[PDB]
Amino acid sequence: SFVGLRVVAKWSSNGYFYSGKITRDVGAGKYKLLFDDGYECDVLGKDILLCDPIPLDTEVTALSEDEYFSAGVVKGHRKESGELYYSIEKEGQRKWYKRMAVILSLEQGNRLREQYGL
Repeated sequence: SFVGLRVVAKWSSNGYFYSGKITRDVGAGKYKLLFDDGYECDVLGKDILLCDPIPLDTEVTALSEDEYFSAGVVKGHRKESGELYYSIEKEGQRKWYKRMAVILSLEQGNRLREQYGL
């Protein structure tokens, strides 16, 4: 799990897992991360899901204005000019979300913890 890798990690006790990038190995099982929204801090490795992008059938939380909890299943990955978009399916229908808009609730994150642990 070295430097430069895209990851999804939670930086607050009981916070969601957000899209970020491993910025440096701080040692002691901690890495400094630079989240897509600009925020940066050290995060315990055990709270870092090492996957880019989130796997095809993962259940995730897709953000949209005034929408903080709507879940959906990743059904596609599309790369439009250097940017990753997720095709999220919810209730038989799909919508596009920018990588930064897909998040993982604590429960959703755990389902991936085993495989992409670190």
